[PDB]
Amino acid sequence: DVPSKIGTLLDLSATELEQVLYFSKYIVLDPKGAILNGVPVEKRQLLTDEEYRELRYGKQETYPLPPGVDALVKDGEEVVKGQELAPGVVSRLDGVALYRFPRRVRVEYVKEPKDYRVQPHMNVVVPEGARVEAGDKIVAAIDPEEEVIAEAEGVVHLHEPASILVVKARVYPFEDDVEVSTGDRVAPGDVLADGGKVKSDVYGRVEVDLVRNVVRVVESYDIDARMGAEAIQQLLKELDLEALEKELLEEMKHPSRARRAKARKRLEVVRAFLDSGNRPEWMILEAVPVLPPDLRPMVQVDGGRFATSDLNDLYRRLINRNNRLKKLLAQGAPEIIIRNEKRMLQEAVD
Amino acid sequence: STSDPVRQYLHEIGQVPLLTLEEEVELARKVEEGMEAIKKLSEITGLDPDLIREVVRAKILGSARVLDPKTVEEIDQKLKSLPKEHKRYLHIAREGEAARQHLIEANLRLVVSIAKKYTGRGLSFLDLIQEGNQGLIRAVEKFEYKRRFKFSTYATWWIRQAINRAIADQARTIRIPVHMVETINKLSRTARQLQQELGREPTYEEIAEAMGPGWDAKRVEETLKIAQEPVSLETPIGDEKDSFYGDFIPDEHLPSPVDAATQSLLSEELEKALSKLSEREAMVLKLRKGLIDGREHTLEEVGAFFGVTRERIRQIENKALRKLKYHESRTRKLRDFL
DNA sequence: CTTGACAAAAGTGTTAAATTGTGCTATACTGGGAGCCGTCACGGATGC
DNA sequence: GCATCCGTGAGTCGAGGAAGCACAATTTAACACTTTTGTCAAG
Repeated sequence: DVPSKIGTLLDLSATELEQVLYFSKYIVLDPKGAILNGVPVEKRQLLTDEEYRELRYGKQETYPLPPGVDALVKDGEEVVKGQELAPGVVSRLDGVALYRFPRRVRVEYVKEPKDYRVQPHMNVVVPEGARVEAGDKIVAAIDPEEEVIAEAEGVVHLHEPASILVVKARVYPFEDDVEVSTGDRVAPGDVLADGGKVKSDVYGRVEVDLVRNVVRVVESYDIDARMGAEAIQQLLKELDLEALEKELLEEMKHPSRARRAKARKRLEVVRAFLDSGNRPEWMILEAVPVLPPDLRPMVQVDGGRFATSDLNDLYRRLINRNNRLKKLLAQGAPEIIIRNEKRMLQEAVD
Repeated sequence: STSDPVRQYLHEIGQVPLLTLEEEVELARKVEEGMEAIKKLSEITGLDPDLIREVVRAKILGSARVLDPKTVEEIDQKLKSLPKEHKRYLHIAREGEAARQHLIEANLRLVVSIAKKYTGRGLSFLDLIQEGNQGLIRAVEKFEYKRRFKFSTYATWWIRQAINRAIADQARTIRIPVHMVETINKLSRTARQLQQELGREPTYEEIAEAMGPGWDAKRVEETLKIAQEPVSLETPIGDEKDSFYGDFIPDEHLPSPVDAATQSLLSEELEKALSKLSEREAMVLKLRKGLIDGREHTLEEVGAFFGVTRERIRQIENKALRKLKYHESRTRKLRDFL
């Protein structure tokens, strides 16, 4: 309803409100010391999906090497932007380079560059440059008949990666048990493993690689950004109408007529809530009233046929979508699915 | 498109690259390994396997998701207090839980391709996609990579099943059980085949014969009567949309002014007729016929109020009923109400 | 007013159908589909 | 100032009314029996 009451109180444009309410952009509620492109992130800032993903999960990219070729970089070596990983592929961000699926493992027996072939249904169980005593497993497979083990002692070398993963992270080697787990979030100075011998020096998401027995901290921030009416209700609950009115009144003395014209429009809405006793967050619905059944009847006509009102169909859609969202939340469904369900629930209420 | 929910959803699912053969196998193996690791964790700590998986899932999904968080943090700490050999299963559980999320997110195009073939059957395109997504989540739970079958071959079964069950459960205002929905669909197919073979609409006898044993013309007709959707009360009638079905349907629940008055007139006349009776005879009839408390009392219950035996109450009521009959005959002021 | 037969008149309790809810299929399948189009007034809001 | 956009408004009565199956779980139906209730004649 132009001009929107929610937008006027929160100072959001018609487009900005729609983007948040229908899950197109994020709105920052707690930057958590997040920096985006060299600038600190500030509260009430709108983030696109790519910006949120970069801030919340970091920067990484996978480059598929052509079959047969061998990369010019080793597993676990830092790269810079523009560096050539393989003979024909060049990275676009600096970070740790990781072999995704090594197609050939070349062990060096001591008495001998024996080689073994790696297939998609097989996975290597040892890191690069590892000494293998005669008998230890090297490449695992579904069928033990094709499983690969080491006849004698040697050094395992991995070659021919299926693709190269460039991840902006910090690699922390460890020897004893790690005090963190995959998915945990850490801040500088937090202990990672070995009783404080290894500690985080940057924000990020901690992921433990047991094959490489290292701790990777994917540089990222624990920023609090949300979409939909849950974010808007968070802003509307935080409003101090007393404080907002005082600021608006001060801006009512600005020389410009447009500034005072806008301030009057905002303060008229602020005054309405202050005088009536209503709360701004009541403009977001948590419980939806249901009309009495006799005002939306499902009646049997003289011929025995049933006639019903349109409100029953609109209620059924909202209930079906609400129930489905509860099931998806109980299943721990990915964020993409949940966002679609929440966006559909908002539309069903509308 | 901000205005188009479907275009917005397609763009979002297009931001996750498709999985290759090697990528799919590792994700499936990690999911399989994580579930085995979770089962071992429950055995070692004795905790409920569901609780362990929920705690692991909460840690992976992060703090952006609304058992309170403190209990999760407590179970997380207890798991992390295990020795290194037992912490290895916790690491495997976390990796497997993350793999489950990426395997699901990478196959959201598969549901859309399957779901576009089910439109026009009562559910909207986005409703079909979300129901299909639920089958895709179920497929990841049961998919077995040891069999060397690709994910789409096994997942397509669950995606279709979820969409079809959703249609059977949500496509009608008056829900018909799934088994009855199957009967309706089969009957429509049989009639359509007969119609294209007889060069006309088949009768119930032809449809019943083609359906098989246990079917007759009566059953075919009752099933067709069962499958009639309600009509909208707001459907327009006429070229100018100012009249609707609801404007022509009378209300037959509330009594009419004429019905209410005749009920009140009868009560007044019956009250006067009961005046000619004795003080106790009127009470007996009013108690037995439910003219006082609203509900009929019995001879024994009536006797309980008055302290008389069951047989006597029956006779006194009968005499009073005979009295009233005599009065009515001599006046005939109460026969019109019958 | 009782006082004992009586008989349905009704209710309680199992049991077996009949109905209904639910899980499951293993070649590989991976981003939709329908508008299309002859009116004219006003505010009011924003793109600036 | 300014276009361009969207949103709201445009007479009254009347007459026309597309899986299939398996199996488990729940509900409905049909007995069975006992337990009121209603009459009876008395007494």
